[PDB]
Amino acid sequence: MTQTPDREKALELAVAQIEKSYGKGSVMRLGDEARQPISVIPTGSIALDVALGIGGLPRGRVIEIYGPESSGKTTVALHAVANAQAAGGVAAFIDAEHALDPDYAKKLGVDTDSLLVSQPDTGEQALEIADMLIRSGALDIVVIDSVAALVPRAELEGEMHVGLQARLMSQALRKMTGALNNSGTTAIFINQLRTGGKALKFYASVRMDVRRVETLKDGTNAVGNRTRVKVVKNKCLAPFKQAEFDILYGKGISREGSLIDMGVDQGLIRKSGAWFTYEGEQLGQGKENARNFLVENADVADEIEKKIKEKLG
Ligand SMILES: Nc1ncnc2c1ncn2[C@@H]1O[C@H](COP(=O)(O)OP(=O)(O)O)[C@@H](O)[C@H]1O
Repeated sequence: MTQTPDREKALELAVAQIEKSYGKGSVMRLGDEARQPISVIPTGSIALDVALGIGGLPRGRVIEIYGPESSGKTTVALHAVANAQAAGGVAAFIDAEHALDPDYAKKLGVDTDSLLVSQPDTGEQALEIADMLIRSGALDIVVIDSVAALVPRAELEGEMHVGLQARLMSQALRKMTGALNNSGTTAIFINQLRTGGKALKFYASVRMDVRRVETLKDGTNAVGNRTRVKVVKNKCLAPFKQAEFDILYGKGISREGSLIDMGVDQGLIRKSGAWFTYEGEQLGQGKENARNFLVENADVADEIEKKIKEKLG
């Protein structure tokens, strides 16, 4: 039947009720841009920050970073940690893999000395400790390394059953979800591929798919490798956005390198072939020089960063 005006009316009302009883973010249009809160934890790559839509990681909720080994999950999470602290925030790290390397964490900008770390005996304990730290309203971010490592007690006592982690995670997340929103702490769950992921998948508000694309070099061996993140689930902004960035060996995420890609992909930075220029002056010849350039001249590096945030949000 013929209709159009009164139609978009009924739809506008529909969406309203939806969000009125299931939360603002229940339904969305990939095209929308709406929402932009006060607090956000920058990830260390503006490319990933815009892919998130709100300029960083959500607050007061659960986030899931999954992907194979050596993809970039830990790096990305450690940067989120460094930032949280730099804004006068306190971070906790529930380790069940015993793989954390403080030196690297330091080169990323993590205040290790202040870093609350814990290594529980069982899965319950981990989550139980995590919940407790959260309810203190003192934690800003708490990152749990490996969902696949949180083995339940029973299995660890030889008194082994079916899907104990599943039941384990589910009960946990039920309680942790609320306690997080009431506090404002964002919890990061690292998930190594190849678990009790079933629940995490639904409880999570943001889900990032992290994979390594190609191990970049510079005519030399290899200063790192290019990483791609896909936000497969984002209850705070239109989903299915992706982002790529370089992670240098022993260095972490290259902010500058990201400022240059977003730099061209937005007009602010020009490329007269091999040559990267900005507002009349030349940054360098070849991305690596431009990178080395921006890392030296902090001043200009921040000028370019601002112009993108104002250009988008
Ligand atoms: N101690 C370290 N020294 C140097 N590079 C590291 C170190 N830890 C991590 N990395 C870098 O991070 C990449 C991915 O590993 P990591 O950050 O631990 O994430 P994940 O293993 O969860 O994908 C590595 O290939 C490497 O480039």
